[PDB]
Amino acid sequence: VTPVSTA
Amino acid sequence: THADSLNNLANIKREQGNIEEAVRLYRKALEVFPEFAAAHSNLASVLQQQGKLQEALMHYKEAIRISPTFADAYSNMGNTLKEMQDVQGALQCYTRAIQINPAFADAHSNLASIHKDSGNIPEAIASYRTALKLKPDFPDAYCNLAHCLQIVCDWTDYDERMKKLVSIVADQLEKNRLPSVHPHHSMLYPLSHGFRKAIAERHGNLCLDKINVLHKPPYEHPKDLKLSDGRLRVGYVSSDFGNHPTSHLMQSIPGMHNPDKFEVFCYALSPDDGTNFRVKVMAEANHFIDLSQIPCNGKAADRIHQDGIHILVNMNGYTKGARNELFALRPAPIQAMWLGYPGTSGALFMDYIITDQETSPAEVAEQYSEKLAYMPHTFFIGDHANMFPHLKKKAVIDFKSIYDNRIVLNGIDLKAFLDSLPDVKIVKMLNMPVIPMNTIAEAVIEMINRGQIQITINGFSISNGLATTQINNKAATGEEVPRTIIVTTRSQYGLPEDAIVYCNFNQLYKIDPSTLQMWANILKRVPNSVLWLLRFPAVGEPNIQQYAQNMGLPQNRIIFSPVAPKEEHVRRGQLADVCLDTPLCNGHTTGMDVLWAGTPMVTMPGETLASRVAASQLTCLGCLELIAKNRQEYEDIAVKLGTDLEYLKKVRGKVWKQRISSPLFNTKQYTMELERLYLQMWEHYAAGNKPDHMI
Ligand SMILES: CC(=O)N[C@@H]1[C@@H](O)[C@H](O)[C@@H](CO)S[C@@H]1OP(=O)(O)OP(=O)(O)OC[C@H]1O[C@@H](n2ccc(=O)[nH]c2=O)[C@H](O)[C@@H]1O
Repeated sequence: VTPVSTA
Repeated sequence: THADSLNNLANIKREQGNIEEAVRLYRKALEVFPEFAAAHSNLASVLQQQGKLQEALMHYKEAIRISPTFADAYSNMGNTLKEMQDVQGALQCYTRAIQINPAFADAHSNLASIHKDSGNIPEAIASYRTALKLKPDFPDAYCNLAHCLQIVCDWTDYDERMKKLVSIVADQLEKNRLPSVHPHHSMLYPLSHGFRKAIAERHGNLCLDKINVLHKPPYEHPKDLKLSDGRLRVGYVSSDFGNHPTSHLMQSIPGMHNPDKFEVFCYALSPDDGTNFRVKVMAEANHFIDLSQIPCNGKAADRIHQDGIHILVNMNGYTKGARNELFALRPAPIQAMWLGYPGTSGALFMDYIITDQETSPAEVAEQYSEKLAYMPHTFFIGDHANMFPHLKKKAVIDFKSIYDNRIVLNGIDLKAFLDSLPDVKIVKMLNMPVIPMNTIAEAVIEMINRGQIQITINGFSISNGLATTQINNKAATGEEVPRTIIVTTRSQYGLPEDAIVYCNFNQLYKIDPSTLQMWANILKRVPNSVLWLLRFPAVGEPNIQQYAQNMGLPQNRIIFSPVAPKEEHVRRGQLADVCLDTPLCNGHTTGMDVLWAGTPMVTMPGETLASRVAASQLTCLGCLELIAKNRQEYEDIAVKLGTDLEYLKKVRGKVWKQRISSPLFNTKQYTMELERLYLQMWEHYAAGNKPDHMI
């Protein structure tokens, strides 16, 4: 999994 | 009817944000009438809002025991279970509520959102459409649907969707209701600045409402640094001390702080994920506190206050994992937004936003609730020099008669390997070693062609760049520096050996119709060339390919690769010629990534913080020629880099060198400038004044 900025 | 009026009052006190009063009224309703299913359910919902998830669950069940077919109770219970990480329980509840009443729009909407969260966008879209079919006036579902369509680049009826989103927000703001557009997404839509700010403000407000139940008196704040031995106590608050972009950007900062003048506290809102990112911040911060262990925001805020923090730094904004309740309680005299959230909080409880002249020009101070606090170069930073030092230098293999980006080698021990080789030539750019096409060069190309994991040459470990997780999975994630020499090639990704590669490695949601039209224009002007995009997510690919086919581009002009592990993603950008930035929302982390590989990035800054970050990066880098003031300019710049090959070589050489010689990736310099800014913020307030722009 690739973590990202999310709401 | 006595019980009803209590309940109805409670419902309205809740609509108002008067949570404590709502709770009391529901309890009184149940004392008056214990078998009142609706009151149990409503009470459950407000207990849930306050984090009392077990108690809520108990009332939802009592409500269902009283009324077995209360679909609404199941639907809301499902949300409680989802909040508790019990996805299976949540699905069981939602699907039970839909079985009970298939026309229940809210349940369909809740189901859609767990589909979305789980990575099933097509099913999420389908359930949001069912919801909107059942109830066409349903703002939350319309806007959530809009975001799903954005993610997959579904631009069916785009312009009408956009103004539909604007009117929905206008109406909700008119009526003082919570806007269905999440603040974080507000940059993607053509809303006014007042609307963007307002959306953020109203979301900030939910935090203020939640903390008033606690009734805390204001906190009293240090006026000097006497009890901290002359040290400014700075508190970094984040849910992203772990494997997350934030840590990939700033993990070195805490430990570079000057302990003679600063005392650093990191407050984590996440539990330890076991990664080296978390290990490093824990090790290097003067103090590390795991607030994920202290879920009551009252007790957590007290801790911050006793620690004596002068400047509390909000690294989440409105992102997943935030606990802005902590900042609502103002446990410190200066509270600042930094790095993690590319927008305004719209909230009173934040004093500054750390940014820069290029990112947030003084003229646009209107757009932010916070005062502007300018770093001198860019507010952006990246840990690339520490994480990927094996990319500081590169060599190539001259497959024919010379390219910098067809077959690339990188490694901490690359110099020693090259020195073991008979006929290496050195091209001055400082320099790029070239391995000629000999038996050695052939063995390497054969490992790649055959998809083999690694080989040995002259005792050196030579690794296939596609196989890093098999060789050292901590090196793939960026947690360790690779200890082998890695080979990276255009052939590995089906990229053409003999044409220009334009790339963009952002999530597909940042792309919009105008943007893809620019890219298509650029590609038509540069025959041969390709655009290199990611399956981020894969189901976006045929949408992009279709809209491009309709713009007159044959299919082979756009090449998709999978999302890669962190190190490979950064390394493989060396294969591109040029990066075409997304004007709607730029590469932020992604921009730093591409620049570290030496890849020039063409951008067009816009009217939101998020659309101007790349231009700030490039300014700090010293490559103003890559910043477009309009679409024609963006296309011209980009076509120039793909046709004027000596200019391309010049501009690449400049990025390649300036990634080291400029401030952009210099974490020590950044930290020291950040420290000046922190002291300015401190004087101004110690001198009794209050927040004002700093430039
Ligand atoms: C819009 C937005 O929120 N922006 C945020 C910034 O404003 C904040 O400063 C940052 C705050 O921590 S993060 C964020 O920066 P962004 O450019 O938007 O990237 P995003 O959040 O989608 O992540 C993509 C990741 O996938 C990694 N990535 C990407 C491709 C790949 O193949 N592999 C891979 O590991 C990349 O290395 C990335 O790590």
